[PDB]
Amino acid sequence: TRYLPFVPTSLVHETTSFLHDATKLRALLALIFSPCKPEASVADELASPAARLEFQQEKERYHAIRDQHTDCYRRHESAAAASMWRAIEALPSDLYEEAVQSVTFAPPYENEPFYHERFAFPRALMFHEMYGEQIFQSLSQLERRKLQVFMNLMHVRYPHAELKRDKPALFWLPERQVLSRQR
Amino acid sequence: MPPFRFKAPQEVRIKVPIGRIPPAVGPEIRLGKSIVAVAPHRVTAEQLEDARRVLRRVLGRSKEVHQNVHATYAVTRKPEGTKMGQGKGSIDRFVARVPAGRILFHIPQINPFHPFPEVEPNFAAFKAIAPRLPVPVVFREQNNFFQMHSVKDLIRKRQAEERENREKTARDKLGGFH
Amino acid sequence: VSIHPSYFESPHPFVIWEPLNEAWEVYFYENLKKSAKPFPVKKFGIARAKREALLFLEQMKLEGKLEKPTF
Amino acid sequence: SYRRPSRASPTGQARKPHVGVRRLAAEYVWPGVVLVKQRKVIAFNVETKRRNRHFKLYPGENVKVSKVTNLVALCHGRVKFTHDVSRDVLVVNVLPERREELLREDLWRYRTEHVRSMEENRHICFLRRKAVRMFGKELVNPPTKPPLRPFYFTKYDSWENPALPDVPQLDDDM
Amino acid sequence: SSAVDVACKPWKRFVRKEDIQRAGYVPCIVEKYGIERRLAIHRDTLEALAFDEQHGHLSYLFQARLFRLRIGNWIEECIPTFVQADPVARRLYFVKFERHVAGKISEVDIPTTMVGLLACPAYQRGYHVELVMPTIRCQCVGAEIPPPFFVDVSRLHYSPPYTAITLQDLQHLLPADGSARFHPSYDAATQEVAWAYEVGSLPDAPLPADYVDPNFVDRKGQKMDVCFRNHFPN
Amino acid sequence: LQIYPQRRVIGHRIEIFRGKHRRRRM
Amino acid sequence: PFKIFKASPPPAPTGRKPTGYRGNHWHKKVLYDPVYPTTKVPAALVPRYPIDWRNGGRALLIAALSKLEGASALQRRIFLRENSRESQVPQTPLSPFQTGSSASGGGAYLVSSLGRKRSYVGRIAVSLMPRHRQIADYQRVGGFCSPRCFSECSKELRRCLCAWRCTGFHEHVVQMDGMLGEYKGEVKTEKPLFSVLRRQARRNADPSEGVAFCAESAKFKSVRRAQHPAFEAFDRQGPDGPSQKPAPRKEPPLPFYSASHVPNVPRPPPPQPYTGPLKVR
RNA sequence: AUAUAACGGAAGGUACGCCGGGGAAGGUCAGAUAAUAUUGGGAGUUCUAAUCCUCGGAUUGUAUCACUCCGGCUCAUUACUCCCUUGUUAUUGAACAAGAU
RNA sequence: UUCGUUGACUGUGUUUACCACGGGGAAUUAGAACAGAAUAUCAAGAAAAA
RNA sequence: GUUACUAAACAGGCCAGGCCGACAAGAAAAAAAAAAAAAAAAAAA
Ligand code: FES
Repeated sequence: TRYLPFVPTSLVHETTSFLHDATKLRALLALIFSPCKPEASVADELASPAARLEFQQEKERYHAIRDQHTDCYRRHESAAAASMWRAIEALPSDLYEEAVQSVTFAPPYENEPFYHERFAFPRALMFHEMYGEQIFQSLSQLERRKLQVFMNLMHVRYPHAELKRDKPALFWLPERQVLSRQR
Repeated sequence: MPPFRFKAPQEVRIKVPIGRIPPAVGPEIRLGKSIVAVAPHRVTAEQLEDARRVLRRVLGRSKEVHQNVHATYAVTRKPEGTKMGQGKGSIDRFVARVPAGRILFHIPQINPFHPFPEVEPNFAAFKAIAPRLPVPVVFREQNNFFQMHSVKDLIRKRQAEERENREKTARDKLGGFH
Repeated sequence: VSIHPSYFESPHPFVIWEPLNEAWEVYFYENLKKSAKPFPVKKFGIARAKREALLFLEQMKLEGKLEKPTF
Repeated sequence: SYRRPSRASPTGQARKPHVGVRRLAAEYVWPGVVLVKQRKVIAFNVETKRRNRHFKLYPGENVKVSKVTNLVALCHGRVKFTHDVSRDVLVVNVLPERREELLREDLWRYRTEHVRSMEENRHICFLRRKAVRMFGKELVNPPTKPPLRPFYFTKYDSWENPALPDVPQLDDDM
Repeated sequence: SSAVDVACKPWKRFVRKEDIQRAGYVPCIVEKYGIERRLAIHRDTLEALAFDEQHGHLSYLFQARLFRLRIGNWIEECIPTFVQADPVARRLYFVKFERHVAGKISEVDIPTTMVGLLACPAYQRGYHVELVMPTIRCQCVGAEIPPPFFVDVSRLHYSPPYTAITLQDLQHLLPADGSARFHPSYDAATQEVAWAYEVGSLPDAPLPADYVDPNFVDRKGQKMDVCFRNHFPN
Repeated sequence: LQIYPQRRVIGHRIEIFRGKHRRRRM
Repeated sequence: PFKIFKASPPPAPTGRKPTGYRGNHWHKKVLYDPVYPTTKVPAALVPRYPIDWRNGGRALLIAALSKLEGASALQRRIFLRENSRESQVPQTPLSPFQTGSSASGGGAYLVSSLGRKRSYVGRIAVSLMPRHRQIADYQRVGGFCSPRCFSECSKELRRCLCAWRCTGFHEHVVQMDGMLGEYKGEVKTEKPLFSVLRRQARRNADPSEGVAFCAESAKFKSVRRAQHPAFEAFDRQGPDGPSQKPAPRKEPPLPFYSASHVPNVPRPPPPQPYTGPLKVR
């Protein structure tokens, strides 16, 4: 037979309860639309003239300095791209096909019933893995709370990240059993 | 690429105009023996099947025969219980629209008797089926035997050389000339 | 057909070979504007199209229509 | 039991489409003249059809597209046709000119020609055009009499009646 | 090898194809690598070469020979490239030759010949031996054209499901100077020139997708409109 | 659908003249 | 498991206005054809499932994740992508003012934004992700480092650290990795596109020749055999001459007769443009 | 707003009938079909042609089926070696007799 | 952008493609003018020495 | 200069006569990405 992808409620019980709980839904919505101050009447102000003047000054300074700083990186990147394209053009026609395939290349999938190995990104090369301990030790209290909440919502979104790896067969069911289910 | 037994084209059950039979683009050439239509006509499926059965029976199980054309073109006829003018009639038979010069059947076995040019081809099955086809026919045999490989030419040259030698000896023996 | 490559060489800047239409185009100036008349091979033949283009060039030269308008 | 089609006699379609060009090359036209009649309805297996109706023409210089996709003129001029090799379609253009005698020596300007792009089509229209509006030209035997009368009065009026007086021609440059 | 010298006379300045035909000749046009030259060739002489088999129609050797036509003081070395001949009768209507020049590729379908079928073990055992490819495409650049390729079947034994003689076997027949070769598109190891198999044992295959039903072709050379219907089984 | 003009002739070249068949200017 | 006999998903039903039932609205012409205008499908008639946790709650979770990461990270990623696609050659440094003399712009994004009068509010609106495809794309490449780490971080639980503290030299690392890791070949789609197509690298003319050493002459010589010069030219440059016979049949002659001379359609379609790589000058 | 979708906008019988006007057993065609042979097949102890049945194609032909004002009696005319009668001694699966083509 | 808006306007001018006529109505022009009201979109921003 | 109109037969068949005050008119603007992977939300603006 032929199977179709599916995710049954039992294997994702956590997120369903998370989204069906009223209080958790309210908290998630407040996080999304934070702050929750009113914006309808004319008398609704969440700041003050002086406060937002100081904020504007700081923001302008930050943007000016960031643009002054990153411009050298941008120029270097432009030169590097020029060199890369020049090299690709210099390559012979035999090697052209391989030289344009991007890291994640893989031959097309066959539904049967220069590519030596699959692409795998070393997890030790991820920025947050390389510098996780230093950044964590340098975080603030609010940033730590933010990291905690980000973790918890990531887990809620993906309760089965490891389960899919372990038992991928649980997420594929036949057409004659999948198409016959109401929404 | 290997040998295969291709399935026959199917019968098209779609009403179509009587039309005309277009001419052949050119000569149709196939090695072996061929029975080739000489005038245009439409040959019925029953006629083609009868010819195939007769050819198989005559040639034997060990020999293979290829039916080159197939009856796929529908032809209609009215039932006797219908009045005139009430549309086209129901499909009645299927035909192959054979033009002149189209091969009906052929056997791809090449003649083995290259060194026996006086033994002209065996057209027994073709003769058996020809008087029953609604088309005049011609029997052909092409084996890719070219005159450059003819053995009769060598035979003739040898005979001529032998004759010349014989006359030379006779003249020398009688001794009437230097 | 078989043709020498020198056929497509033009002897004057105002005579051009246009290969999309396979025609000899002759440029000239009329009524303070630039125009081009084509001479097709499909019309005149291989050699005659070029010959007629050259004759038209000479005619325009006599008429004085090869001169650049000035404002 | 034969099902007689609805379009059998006497209830067949009275008026046929008549899809295609309605003005030939070198013909003189003015704004509003329908150069090509076309329809919006399209067949369900067009790419397999062979009749010339199904394959529409394309507007070019001084030509508009109508609601039903008719190609209509937008300026006083003479019709020209072009063949687009890239798209393999026919393109209808109008070279702007004032009314005057159509001479044998000027017929080459309205030949159907092959182009690869609409930019080249515009270039060819400029090159074959007779003159520009801002400079004009010396008209060769231009008409001098009033136009033909309205159709509802007479369908068979006479062109350039010598008995009628000369009237100024002040509409064919627009 | 198979080159033929022939004598021709002019196709004059107001005669037509039909006139030359009724005069007992065949009209021919030699072209490519020079001017287009018209001529007429005695029909008996030309049809002897075209239909050189007593019971056979147009011979594959005709479009593969090197003709050496002689007209006036000129000699045209060419090959027949277009032949209009009667479908039924052994009649030549019109011929178009293309010149052959040493140095430029000529695409010639050189025929194959099996004269030694009586020495074939498979044939003697009662199995069917077939010459699958009447001609082999070749690119010829030499001053001469290769003669027909002799396919030797004296060592062709039968083993199920079939035995085949392929192009790599014949590869040794090409000229030693490299003036001719098989078409590069040919896969010599899998292109089969001859088969030996048993009747009635072949596996079933579907009709090729490139099949065009000859019963639904109009007089213009186009498919009938019914061929595009959704219900057209072929 | 298009009617294609006949090019080769069967007999003599066609010639058109004004009026019905009669004795006329020669 | 990973290997499975996958079923081809049924096509999604594109809606239609309840009109024009007797006409073929699915011609294969390209928007916006002057003579073959395409019928629009109103967004209110496209069939869409009712909103549940599978399509709504997931969007809410991804939106909360984006809120935690900060819309500034998304804005920066979009800006970096847009500037990279347009600054692939050395530019002169650009200041945003005629007299600043000290301030630098930070990319040709400045030139593009000035030329298009792009909406400062519009960039924020885009970064706030009001659309289903935008949220779906953030769920897949939402990571700040995506140009170098692709979708590998799509499920990482410490991913927000990149958004919070990936700046300066680390941003430069991300860009330099992405430039080498990105695709540079021909894109093959039949769907409409309206933006500047991504670059496709030009291909060099000559191929590489294999050479092996020969001690008989103490020199390197080509591996391939000699062949006639005409055959070499045919193999290298192509068929030669303006006309040649078609390719010889590679299959055994069919036993049945078929009208192979007949073209596929009475009126062939127009020629297709060459979408492949161009040559190098 | 309105009915015109018959979309330039719905009772029947007459063999009691009447008036005006106009007329379908042929002539023609040849699908089945008839005659003659012929091809393939099946019968005939054995045997394709003593003889019988059937199929396809061919030529010829119109018994049956698909342009007027039934049957019998009386009188008939013409074609077909045709139902009996002829070819001693065609062929025969012809002893003879009675028969068959 | 998650962007406006209601020209899906009020009138003067008998000229125009098609053509039995009618329904300029398989669905033609800026009749390029004129008298009102409305909606959207401006342009410019040049010059960085030794 | 210039080749285009054109479905007659109780011929071989088609018909749903309808939608929209606007993500359906619509200024400006924007708009659909090879292979593979992740996700199993029918998703370009
Ligand atoms: S988001 Fe992947 S390493 Fe930073």
